[PDB]
Amino acid sequence: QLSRADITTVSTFIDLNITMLEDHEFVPLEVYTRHEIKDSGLLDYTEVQR
Amino acid sequence: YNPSRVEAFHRYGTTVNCIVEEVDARSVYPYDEFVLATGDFVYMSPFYGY
Ligand SMILES: *[C@@H]1O[C@H](CO)[C@@H](O)[C@H](O)[C@H]1NC(C)=O
Repeated sequence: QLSRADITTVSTFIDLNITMLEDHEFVPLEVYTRHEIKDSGLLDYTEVQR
Repeated sequence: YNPSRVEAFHRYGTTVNCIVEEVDARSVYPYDEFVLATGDFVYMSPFYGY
């Protein structure tokens, strides 16, 4: 009696590798926050009047 | 300061109050002038010098 792995084996199937799409996490990103846009002005009427 | 009370007469009273303050100056490109926290414009480059 001999084991099943003692004889050479050939794959009769046509392998098809399937790599699922990895999960992705999106982080917040802004070129200029609303605070930066407000600060872009040279003068602010609110602060000047205050 | 105001003048003392003298009947049916106009009087002029001068008041001089020296004031010194620390203000945050701001400037934008080409940086040829800058403003102050009080809203006053200064037509001189912040980097002007000899
Ligand atoms: C992936 O597919 C290939 C054939 O494209 C196959 O040879 C391989 O054994 C498969 N599995 C792994 C883990 O690479």
